[PDB]
Amino acid sequence: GRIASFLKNAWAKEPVLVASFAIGGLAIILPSLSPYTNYAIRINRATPYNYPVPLRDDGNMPDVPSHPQDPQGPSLEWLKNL
Amino acid sequence: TMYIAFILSTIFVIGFVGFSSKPSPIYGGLGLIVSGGVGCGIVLNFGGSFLGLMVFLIYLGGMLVVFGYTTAMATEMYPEVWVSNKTVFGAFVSGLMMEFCMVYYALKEEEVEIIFKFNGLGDWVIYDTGDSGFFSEEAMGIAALYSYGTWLVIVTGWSLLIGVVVIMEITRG
Amino acid sequence: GGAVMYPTKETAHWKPPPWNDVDPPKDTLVSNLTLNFGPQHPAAHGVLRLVM
Amino acid sequence: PFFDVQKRLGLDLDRWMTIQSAEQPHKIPGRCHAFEKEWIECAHGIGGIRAEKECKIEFDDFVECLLRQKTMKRLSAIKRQRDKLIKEGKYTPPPHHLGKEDPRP
Amino acid sequence: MPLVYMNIIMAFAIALAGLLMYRSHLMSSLLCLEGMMLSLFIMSTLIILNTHFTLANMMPIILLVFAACEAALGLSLLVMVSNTYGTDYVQNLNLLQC
Amino acid sequence: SMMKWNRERRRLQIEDFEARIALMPLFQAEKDRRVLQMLRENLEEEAIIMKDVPDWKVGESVFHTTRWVTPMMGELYGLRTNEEILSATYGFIWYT
Amino acid sequence: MWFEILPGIAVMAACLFIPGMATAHIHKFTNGGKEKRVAHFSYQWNLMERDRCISGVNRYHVTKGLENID
Amino acid sequence: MNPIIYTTLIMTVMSGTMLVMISSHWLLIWIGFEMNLLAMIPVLMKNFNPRATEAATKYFLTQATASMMLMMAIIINLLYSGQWTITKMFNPVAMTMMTMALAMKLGLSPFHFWVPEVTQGISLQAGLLLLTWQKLAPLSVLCQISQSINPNLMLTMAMLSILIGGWGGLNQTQLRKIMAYSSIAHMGWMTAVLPYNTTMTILNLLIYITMTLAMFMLLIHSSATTTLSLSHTWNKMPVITSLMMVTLLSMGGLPPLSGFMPKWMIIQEMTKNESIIMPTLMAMTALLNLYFYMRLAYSSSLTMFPSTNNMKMKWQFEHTKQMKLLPTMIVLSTLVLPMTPALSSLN
Amino acid sequence: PGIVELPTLEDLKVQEVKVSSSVLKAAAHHYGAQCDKPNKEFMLCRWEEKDPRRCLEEGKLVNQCALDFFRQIKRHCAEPFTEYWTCIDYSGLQLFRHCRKQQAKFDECVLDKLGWVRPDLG
Amino acid sequence: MNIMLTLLTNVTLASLLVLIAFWLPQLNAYSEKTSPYECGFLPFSMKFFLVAITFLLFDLEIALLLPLPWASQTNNLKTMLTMALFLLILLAASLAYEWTQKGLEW
Amino acid sequence: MFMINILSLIIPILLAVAFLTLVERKVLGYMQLRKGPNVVGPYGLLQPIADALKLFTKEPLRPATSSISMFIIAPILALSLALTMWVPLPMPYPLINMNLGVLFMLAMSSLAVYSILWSGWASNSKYALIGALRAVAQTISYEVTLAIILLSVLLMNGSYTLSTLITTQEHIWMIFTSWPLAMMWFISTLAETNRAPFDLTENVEYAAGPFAMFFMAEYANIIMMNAFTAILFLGASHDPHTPELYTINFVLKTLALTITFLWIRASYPRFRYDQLMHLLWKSFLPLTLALCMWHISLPIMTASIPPQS
Repeated sequence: GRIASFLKNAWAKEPVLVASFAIGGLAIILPSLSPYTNYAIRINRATPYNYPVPLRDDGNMPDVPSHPQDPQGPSLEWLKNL
Repeated sequence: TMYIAFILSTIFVIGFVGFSSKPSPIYGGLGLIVSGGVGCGIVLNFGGSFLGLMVFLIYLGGMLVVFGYTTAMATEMYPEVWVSNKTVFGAFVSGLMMEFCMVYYALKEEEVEIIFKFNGLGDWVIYDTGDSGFFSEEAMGIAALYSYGTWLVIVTGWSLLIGVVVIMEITRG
Repeated sequence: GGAVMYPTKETAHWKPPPWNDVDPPKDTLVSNLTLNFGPQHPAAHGVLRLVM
Repeated sequence: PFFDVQKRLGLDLDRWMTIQSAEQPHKIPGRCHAFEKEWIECAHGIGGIRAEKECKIEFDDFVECLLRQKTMKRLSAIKRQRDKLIKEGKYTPPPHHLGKEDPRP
Repeated sequence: MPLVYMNIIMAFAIALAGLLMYRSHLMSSLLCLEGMMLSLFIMSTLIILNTHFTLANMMPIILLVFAACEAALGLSLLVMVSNTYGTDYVQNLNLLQC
Repeated sequence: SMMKWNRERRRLQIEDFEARIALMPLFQAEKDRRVLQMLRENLEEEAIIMKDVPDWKVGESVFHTTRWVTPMMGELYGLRTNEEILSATYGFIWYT
Repeated sequence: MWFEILPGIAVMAACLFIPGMATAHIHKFTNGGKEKRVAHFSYQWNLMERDRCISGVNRYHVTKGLENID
Repeated sequence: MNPIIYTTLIMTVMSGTMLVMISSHWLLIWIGFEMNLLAMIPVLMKNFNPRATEAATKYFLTQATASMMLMMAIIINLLYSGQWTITKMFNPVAMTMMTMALAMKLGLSPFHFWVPEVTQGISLQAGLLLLTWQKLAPLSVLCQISQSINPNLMLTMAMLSILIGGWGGLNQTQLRKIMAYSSIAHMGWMTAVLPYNTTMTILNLLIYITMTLAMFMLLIHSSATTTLSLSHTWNKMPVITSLMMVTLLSMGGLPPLSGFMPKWMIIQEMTKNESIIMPTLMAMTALLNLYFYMRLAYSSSLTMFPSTNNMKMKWQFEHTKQMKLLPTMIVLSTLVLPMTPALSSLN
Repeated sequence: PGIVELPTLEDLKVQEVKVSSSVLKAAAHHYGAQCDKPNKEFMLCRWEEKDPRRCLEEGKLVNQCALDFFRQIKRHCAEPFTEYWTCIDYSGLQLFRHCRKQQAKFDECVLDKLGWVRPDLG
Repeated sequence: MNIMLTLLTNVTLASLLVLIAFWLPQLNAYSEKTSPYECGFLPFSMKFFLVAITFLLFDLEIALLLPLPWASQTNNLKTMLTMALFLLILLAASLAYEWTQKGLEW
Repeated sequence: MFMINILSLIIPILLAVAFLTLVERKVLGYMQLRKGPNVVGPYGLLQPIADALKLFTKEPLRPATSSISMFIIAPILALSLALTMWVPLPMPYPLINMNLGVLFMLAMSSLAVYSILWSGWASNSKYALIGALRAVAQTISYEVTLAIILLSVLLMNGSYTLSTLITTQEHIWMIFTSWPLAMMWFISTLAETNRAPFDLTENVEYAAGPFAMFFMAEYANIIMMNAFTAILFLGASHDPHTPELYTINFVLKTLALTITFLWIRASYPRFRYDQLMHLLWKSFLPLTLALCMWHISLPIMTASIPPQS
């Protein structure tokens, strides 16, 4: 009630500041409440800036992909869909 | 052009002598702008593009411009050059002579030692043979400040804000 | 009482610090500028002198 | 009075930038990463007094990597002797050193 | 050390000498102080770049910021002093003795 | 629109980085061979130049350790022509 | 009327057009009729330096293909 | 100055010192020093006066030069060692430069000149802060680098500090200047044992802090800045000036007061290190400090100077302000000699 | 101290892959896929031995396998490959996007004749 | 060398034009204006300096905000975002302090 | 050939400035129901030449400069910096391609400010210094907002490389994404060049040639800033095979922006120093800070972080 009148008064008198507070406030709240933030992190990690140094196969690494392109290893299909 | 960095460093020293001779503020400020520009050139020659533009944009662009602002509004001085009255002229000449003696003892004698050991070989030798790939080492490391150096960010920001506060409190009369 | 316990000839004339840490205002020169609205100025229309 | 609140609370506030062998962004290696690693590993918990003498070799090589003073001295000596020989006409720089021969890829 | 490092260190020494040997204007002393900050920036930058101290490439920037803060402080003090006395002469600062 | 375009740009960047990665081993092999070749040439000419010099162990390591030390610019292009030195030092920086 | 301004604007337009066209043409003319290569990162320059050696005339514009191999 | 702003500035000074005492990176220590300077200048100029402005300018100039030299030394150590940790410095020239800078921050002679002037210019509260809290960070940095500290240079600076402090104090009449010169001498005493045993320096620092807190608070309570203004105090509040006499005697170091503890332990440690001439000279020169302390005690309480008629009006009114710490500080700064074996806690 | 051990010039002479950067970039994806094993072995060697003087032979195998990779292209997909790299050569940044049509031509032939499948993203 | 060449050419061209505008045009004889600069004798208002110191500090904070474009590529996106927002909030706080208190007088 | 490129960048810009003077005169006149210069040459095409020749023949009066040295350096600095700022601009291919071209531009504008201070101080004129200091104050506020806006818009570019802006705006103009920043940016550019309504009418001591060169530098800065606005927001299609298309479109955009500069000049009354700074400190700056927050958060929250390379 009283706050609502203050906002109307503020926008009537100093609209520039009211917009600035709103845009800044959303620029803080919205990032946390967004699912693409997780994707944005993954994309940054996905980008292969440096060489993927190979590891010596010991015979007990089933998950690690010992091949150019076979099912083992990470997939970038999620990005392709995006 | 193999000794370009050495030439720039000598000019840097010359400008430092120029403004360190404490001339008329206006002439000194220039002695600093020139030296600052040279130093930026040296940093660029070593590959620090971002840091080179840092001093040009902040130190030369803002820090020294606000310094000039003050000298202009509070102007109570008789203009004089570095080669003016002997107090400044002699100091400038003597500084240049000391620098030139260092240069001669540095080039003609390879292992020059005054307080530290110096080698007369061209600075190009110290450069390291390496590849960064699709990277800007300087830029990446400096951008890491927001990721790695959170504590530095906090302290620097608090210092800036308290600096604004302090400036107002001092210049409130 | 005095500037220093053992004063010298030069220090003898020197005055002890003021009771309050307030040193007297010196000169107090006015900084009020006296500008003249020169006639050539457009707003003066060429025929106006405003001592301001 | 180094109140090591960092270690007491297990918080890193500046230890990340203390050494160049620590993790750097994008795993960009330091110029003297190996030498500094060797020096630090040698002088871990043995005490500064013992480290000053026992791990002297590691630190000497590390400083040589950092400043290349002795390497520069050697290269300068080679250059001086080469120039002296050139003045006497007792040496001829090979064509590949003169750039005549094309470099390898 | 390479001759460039020697020149930069000598520049710092020269600026320090000028700062310590005042002449008249306190403004000139502040200029010498800031010059020293510039020289330190150049020195640290070259050292960090050559060592490839990637994580320490932010040190020169922090040095620069704090340098200009302490300068903002110096200038603010200089104008207070000038407004009180009329000039920025170092000789004016004589009320406090010993 | 900028979201979609930027995501596509990121995908293209990943593709380019993969091309770089694929070509990197060949470049590394060439780089190591070239560096070793230059080091050997410098070693031979050093022997020729400073054989007369007393108490000169040609190609003597200045480091105590036997670990491989990446050569400096002087250790590779020290006796090369000035133009080559200028290229290997400032070519990338001055190339704009 | 208002179209009388167009001459001056056109002259200025030609003057401003000269730089970009000149830059593009000079780039292509001095880089073997191709867009001048960029080196924003060391890897790009490393490719240029390798290409210069491969060419054999100390020019990166000339590029050797499969015909050069074997 | 708004009280909230003043509290923020005081906390900023404290945080700078805490950062200096908490960091393990040289850059962060320098940052802490810079924060201290930035938040200290306004506190010094809380009461706007031309003398206050002059004191602030001189303090800023000296501390700025010190910070420049400190950062230069840090950079040189980085160049010759590639290290940022606050440990054994690996370059002698950098060590010397850093020692000079830290001594200038402390006020050790021959970098003592600014201390009396700034102390006289600033207020009693600002003087208290400057002479007690501002001494912590440089001493902490020195303690951390004590191993690398050149004993000869540090000992020379400390001994000169003691001598110059005593001599300057002998000639002063302004209470603040007397306190400043005595502070110089006490800092000399503190730094003398820095190469030998840091815990003794910590002990002397704590005792000095307590004594200076007590003295400054008593001066503030009596609102006196000159010998005569303090002399008038006997008529109004004899208790304050008598306790001042006790604290002054402790500052002189006369047993069995607390002031004997630091000198006693310092002489003990120095003699253990086979140094006999130096501590002997130190005590013999501290006799001068005792002399000017005794002169002040004479004028204050041991003898009674003439008063003024207006004192009668002041008799009626009572001090409203209450410094809670003052009694405990007086007790801890006078009667703690029976408690030396508590030295171990410092270790 | 000791004398630096350096390999003789003769033992570090290898037939070099004398192709341009644009040529390499055009066939980069297929080169990685076909020559994965020799390249990965060499990278592991340099990343474990940490000395170029211990993995010289592995470097030779990478070059030889790279040459064989291009030899197959010349004998099966010469013309489409030339179109691909020439387009990439023109672009200053050697962008793949500007030559997607030519890439499809080279990929199609290489899939049909040599059976090579271009590696996907990531 | 290219950028150095551009700087040299621009500076030399400007200096040459200054030559042909300061010394060449004054060669033409135009009698002599025997007119003395009649001078017969300070607004150091804080209104100007305040605009300058505040600009210096805000420019310093802007310097810390410059590396942001490259900082967006970090994997620790949450931490980088928080620090960037912190620096921006501190800039806004400094502006608010000056605005709320006796500042922005310009 | 590179020197030929430098000349083909410098000379045409100066000629364009010379004809821009005439264009401004005619545009303002026709917006005032007047015919701009129409007697001196066909449609006034010879007017700039006449002005230049008259200026370089007018008796130069000496302004009792306290430091000729400095009084002469100020024009040189202004003109040289104005010429240099054109170098990094991508008309599709830039003359000097810098990874940090944008920061280079900002730094060059920052140095240009000194020309103002040097001119007034060396002028030995109380009114000159006052006016110069007012110019310092005006350019002071623009730089902050300009830098913030430039950073915020480049948060979607991916770097400070000017050439990358073309690729970023390949599909959509940046203005459609950041139009408020575009508004504030244009007004800030007006403030930077002191173009009305940010003039302070009533470096005047400069006589003829010196003045002429300062005028040229200022107008070249006008054209360069409009070009920067064009590249930043009004992206243009570039065909790698035929760059002339991009060159034409870019030139047209820059001309439109300069015409808008003149159009504003003869549309609005001049501000007041207090009003100008109560804009560039209390209206623009808070909004720029808020929009910078938004343009930092948006790419992360929308997974649209542009490629670094």
